[PDB]
Amino acid sequence: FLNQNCAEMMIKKAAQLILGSDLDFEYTRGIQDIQVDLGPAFMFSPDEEKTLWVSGKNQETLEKDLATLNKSSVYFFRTGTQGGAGHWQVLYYEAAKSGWVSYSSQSNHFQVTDSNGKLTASGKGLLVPHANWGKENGNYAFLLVNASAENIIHAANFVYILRTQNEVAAIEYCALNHEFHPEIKRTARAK
Amino acid sequence: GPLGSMQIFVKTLTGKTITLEVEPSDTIENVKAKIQDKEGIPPDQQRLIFAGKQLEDGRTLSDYNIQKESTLHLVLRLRSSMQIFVKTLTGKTITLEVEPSDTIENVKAKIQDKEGIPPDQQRLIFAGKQLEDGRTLSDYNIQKESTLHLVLR
Ligand SMILES: [Mg+2]
Ligand SMILES: [Mg+2]
Repeated sequence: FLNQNCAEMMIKKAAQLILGSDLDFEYTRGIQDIQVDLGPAFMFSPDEEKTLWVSGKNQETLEKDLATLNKSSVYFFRTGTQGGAGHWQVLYYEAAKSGWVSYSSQSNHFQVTDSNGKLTASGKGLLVPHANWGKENGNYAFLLVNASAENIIHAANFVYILRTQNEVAAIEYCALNHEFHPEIKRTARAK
Repeated sequence: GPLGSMQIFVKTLTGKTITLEVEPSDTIENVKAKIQDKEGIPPDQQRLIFAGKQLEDGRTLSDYNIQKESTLHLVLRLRSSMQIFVKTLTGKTITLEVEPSDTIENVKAKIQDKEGIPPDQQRLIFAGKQLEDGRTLSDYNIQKESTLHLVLR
């Protein structure tokens, strides 16, 4: 029952950190238990909330991009190549560990940086030293999407409708709606 | 023809806006065909979204009231991706972004990107078995967060 719930777990994490809200996606038997690419959920986002980094060839230029980030902000963060396989994860600063964390699922997450803003062994994993970075097809890049209230809601609705219906219906739902789908139960929590 | 052309804007998932020369007479498939030349994507993988809805290939821009300087959204048909991990005998873990349909060759290519090790020198092992270059990840039931092992040759 929900093997491929990475999208829900990431979205719940962002909602906890930003909205002070736990989300429960109330599904029935017969859903699409598949990996969900969140990309289309962010098509309506303002341009200032989507940014492409091209710094992952070298440790120091990535550390620098990371050190620019505001430590109270949360991002949906896509790694991979422009034409190809992309992976979404949540990027947040966990004050308890004093570093940026990448959270893809309950079973796949790592600390990106140490207390002094330098990459950990796992953070060095993000680097792709022997291929080119940029905006052209086949280049490596990072895409940062602000996990604003609006982007969290779009991601939540997109996943919910994708799983219960299909991708086309989810795109159309996200175009018409800006509030959490009624079947996504929220419960307030402290932040 | 003598009416000239007009400019519309195709916005993408990265934030970029791409510009096309079109006429109101044009179909949606024509527009995808133009997008093919300008950024390198076949029509079949692309969806054009405007005023909420996905646009059908046989209708015209004018039918959709797609006017001078309007903005379409280009969104790609969704591919399955996952992360996998490659352990080396040094104990380092390499994290790859892959698809289930990726060949073992494609995977060694992604390993090269990270490590600079040419595919020729790589042997990959999953569940105690050597992986063959022409098979796919799904052939070996390699799934999300699976851990492979890299040995040099
Ligand atoms: Mg309202
Ligand atoms: Mg390469």
